[PDB]
Amino acid sequence: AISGSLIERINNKGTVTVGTEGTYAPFTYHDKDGKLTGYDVEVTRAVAEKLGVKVEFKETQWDSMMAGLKAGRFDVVANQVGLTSPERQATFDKSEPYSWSGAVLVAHNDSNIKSIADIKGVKTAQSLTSNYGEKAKAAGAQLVPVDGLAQSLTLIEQKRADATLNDELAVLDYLKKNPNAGVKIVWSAPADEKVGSGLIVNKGNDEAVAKFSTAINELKADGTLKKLGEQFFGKDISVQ
Repeated sequence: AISGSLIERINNKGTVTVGTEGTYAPFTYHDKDGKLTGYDVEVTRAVAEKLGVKVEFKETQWDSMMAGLKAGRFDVVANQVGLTSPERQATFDKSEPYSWSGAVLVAHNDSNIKSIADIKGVKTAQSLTSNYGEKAKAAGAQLVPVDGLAQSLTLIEQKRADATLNDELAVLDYLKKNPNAGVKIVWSAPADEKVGSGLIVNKGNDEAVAKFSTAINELKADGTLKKLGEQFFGKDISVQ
């Protein structure tokens, strides 16, 4: 490509592009002054400094994200992604994880929905191509497409959908901000089966992955991930 390979740009101190939503607190969002921040964004900035590269974030709709990575929209995705499908496993590589977390199911207060087993045939608001959307599909839910978590919760609040799967920490963050929303966590995925999210690249970039993982390991060792997890979640979620 016109850009040179990713490892060339890492080793030669060029520019790396990163896909992220910018609409998913506390991972990747804009603060009250319009600054792009969130755990994944700040981790990525710290990685870029360790590698001596310029970083540019390409804000992207979730349902365009992994397609975008595959089509060259950006070099890397930083957006709470693990290789959670056989397809992702066949197509992409993931750095050392920077965080571990897992899913929960949200329903309206006073719902009869108690489990991922209870969503067959139920209106379940999701981004279609997320791990959550694909799992809702596998569970036999009737999916209602949306642009992510905040809109899915709007639908449940308004009784326009009945459930959603999403990340525990994103849901808890939302409930801190919206403490009488009318929704609740009704089910949790197993705490010992968390997903490790890392920087995602196309296969064929092994050396670049090693550089990302080395940086992430140093940010763990020097306490940066602990600090950033404190800031965004109130706990360090980088170890497992």
